[PDB]
Amino acid sequence: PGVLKIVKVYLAVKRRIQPGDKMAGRHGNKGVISKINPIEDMPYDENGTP
Amino acid sequence: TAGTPSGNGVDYQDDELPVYQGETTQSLQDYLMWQVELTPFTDTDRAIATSIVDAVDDTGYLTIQIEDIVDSIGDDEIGLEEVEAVLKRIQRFDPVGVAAKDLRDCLLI
Amino acid sequence: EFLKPRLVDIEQVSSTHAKVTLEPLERGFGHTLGNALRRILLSSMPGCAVTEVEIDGVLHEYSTKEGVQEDILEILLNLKGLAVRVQGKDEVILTLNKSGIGPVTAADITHDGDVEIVKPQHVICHLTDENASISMRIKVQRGRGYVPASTRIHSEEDERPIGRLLVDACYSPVERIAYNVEAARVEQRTDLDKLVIEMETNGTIDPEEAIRRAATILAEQLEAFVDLRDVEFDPILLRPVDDLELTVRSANCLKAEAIHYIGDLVQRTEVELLKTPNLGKKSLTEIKDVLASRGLSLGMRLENWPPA
Repeated sequence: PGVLKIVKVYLAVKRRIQPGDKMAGRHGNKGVISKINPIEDMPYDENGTP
Repeated sequence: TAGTPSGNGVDYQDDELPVYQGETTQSLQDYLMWQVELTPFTDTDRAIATSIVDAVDDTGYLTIQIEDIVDSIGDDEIGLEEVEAVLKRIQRFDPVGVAAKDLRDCLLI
Repeated sequence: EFLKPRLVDIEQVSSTHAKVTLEPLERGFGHTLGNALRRILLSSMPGCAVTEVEIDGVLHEYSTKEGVQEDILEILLNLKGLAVRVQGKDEVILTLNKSGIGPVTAADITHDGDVEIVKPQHVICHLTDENASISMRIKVQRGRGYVPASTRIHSEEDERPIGRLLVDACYSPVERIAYNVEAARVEQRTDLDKLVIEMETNGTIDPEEAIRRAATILAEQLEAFVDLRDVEFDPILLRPVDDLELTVRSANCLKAEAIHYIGDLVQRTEVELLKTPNLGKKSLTEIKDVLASRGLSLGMRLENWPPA
């Protein structure tokens, strides 16, 4: 009885991974990211795949 | 009811014995006092500033006359020349043109 | 005194896979050169990648188009992997327009002046309805590394219309690199090594050109090591004091009290300034009245003072 018009607005955003985020497997092993390392700094095998 | 609104914003103080407590709000006069407290003013200048900002209406205009402000001070050596300078300093605060005697002064500032 | 490596036996297994060989190397130089080249190539290699896409009827990435199977988000994800080459330009615009039935690939992208699609079978969309049309304009820019679409703020200096879809840019043609050190076939020398570099790209950049670019970057970086050696702001202030339109009586007093700028005026307190000769109670208030008109209250505290 009191209201006259209603407007509803939706906003969508993309959340990317960052050091603060939390990540965990399904064996009870959890943790937080400490650093986002560049590709050439990570260990690689004899095939060059990091 | 074809369309129903979502619940409006509301809350109540919890885990606190005096329930609902309160919440302070910042008004025009409070903001003007906060700005006044952070500028170099003498004690007489501070008193004049408080007296003139107490008279600021909701719209931002002065309701009382300047001569009436001088009479309100009720002290010597606080003639209209000093209160004019203090008011002109006060006018140039964050809402530029606040505490204006009339429309002409507001547009001029 | 030291033997020098020479690029010999450059070989290309496939469009992406390739091998580069450097025959003569000394005892320990092989691993140093290999790791330096790998790091330079994986870190900083120039390339061109899609920067933003503008589709005909869509407005945002989280919408749908009637007649296409995928969402606009998956369209952008597919376009992110497009591999192109551009000569002489850094801001080419690739227009695409296709209608009908079946998947659409990079083959039907309109033939630009100097634009080469290394892989013309890259599927970017699927059309399902007979009377359905798609038409987009793809901007391709040349860059060096990974640039997210959120970090760039300078693009907001000019207003961008509703409908321009910003995608991330990778700019790196090099995807995988390995290297090995093998014994050289030179028998006259005591013991020499050989370097074989294997690289996997998207077909945008030549192997030899990549090696030359990496070596030039390394040499330009090393050039610095060969010679070490090495062993009052607001415009309202700093104005002439004769801008306040003061009385004649205060004009003489300010000169005697060594006040010549607006800035030095605002650093005097009321208690000591009143002690100055022949100021006057009513005349001092006019100095405060005028300075109040500029918003500079008397008694401000600055740090430094240049002569001007």
